[PDB]
Amino acid sequence: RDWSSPQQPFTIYGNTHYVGTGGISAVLLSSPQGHILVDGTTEKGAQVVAANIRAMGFKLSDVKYILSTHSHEDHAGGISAMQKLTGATVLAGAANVDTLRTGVSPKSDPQFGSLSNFPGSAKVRAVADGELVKLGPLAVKAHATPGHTEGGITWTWQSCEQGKCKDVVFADSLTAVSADSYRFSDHPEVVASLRGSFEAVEKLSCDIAIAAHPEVNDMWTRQQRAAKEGNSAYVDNGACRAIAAAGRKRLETRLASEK
Ligand SMILES: C[C@@H]1[C@H]([C@H](C(=O)O)[C@@H](C)O)N=C(C(=O)O)[C@H]1S[C@@H]1CN[C@H](C(=O)N(C)C)C1
Ligand code: NA
Ligand code: NA
Ligand code: NA
Ligand code: NA
Ligand code: NA
Ligand code: NA
Ligand code: NA
Ligand code: NA
Ligand code: NA
Ligand code: NA
Ligand SMILES: [Zn+2]
Ligand SMILES: [Zn+2]
Repeated sequence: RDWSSPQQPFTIYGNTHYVGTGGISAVLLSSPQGHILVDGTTEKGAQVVAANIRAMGFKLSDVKYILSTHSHEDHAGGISAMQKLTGATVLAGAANVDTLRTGVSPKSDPQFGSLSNFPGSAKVRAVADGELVKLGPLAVKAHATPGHTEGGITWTWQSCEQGKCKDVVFADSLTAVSADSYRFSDHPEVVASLRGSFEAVEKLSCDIAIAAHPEVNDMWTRQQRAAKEGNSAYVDNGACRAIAAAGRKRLETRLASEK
């Protein structure tokens, strides 16, 4: 379950399909009028993602949007390649747009000094908090969830099976991690951002959460359960509350260690 590892794709619920690697989530939200891809994994992982979308029966050329959670190599490293293979437009939080274009995270990132650059993407555009991304019958809402990066977005939609619908959340990372030289206690905008994001995420309507690092919401344990119990295994309307609580815990542990 390395970041670039192959992973057989699978449907989580309705038109929501996992197409990521063994280590990094990516989701295809499908329709007859074309598809939305959330995240690209790594540069090497783009070849996995692309094969996975085809394995689920879909054409790359029908992927119209690529939505970015945030602009680090593990989630975004494959976006450029995917953008070239699909022709899609890439959508991201305002403050991450320049990072996706260049593949270089800025000094405001707590991990600056320890991040690896990744390929820059074409066709990157900003979305605002609350904004809807529409494609045919698809409707995906952007929620600003800054802190791990300034432009982090958590994306939400509804998927249905014969009219039984669930609220699905692709949860951006909420983790306070840094370079050795970085003190969170000196950076109030990042701390405030993280706290506001924990609050936003724990309030989301959230039947199925797919975390950017899938194991954050126990994806693989859930998939193993689904073999027997079906896709109810992915459903847990407390999962966004749990991702938020873990984020909060990680930040409070860190602030205490900095005293
Ligand atoms: C530092 C991490 C990782 C990246 C990394 O491993 O370098 C970094 C670029 O940000 N990505 C991260 C993120 O939260 O998006 C964070 S924490 C994440 C949650 N549990 C994962 C883990 O512990 N693994 C060994 C896979 C990593
Ligand atoms: Na694969
Ligand atoms: Na489908
Ligand atoms: Na994993
Ligand atoms: Na590109
Ligand atoms: Na974003
Ligand atoms: Na950024
Ligand atoms: Na661009
Ligand atoms: Na961080
Ligand atoms: Na259930
Ligand atoms: Na978390
Ligand atoms: Zn990251
Ligand atoms: Zn990550």
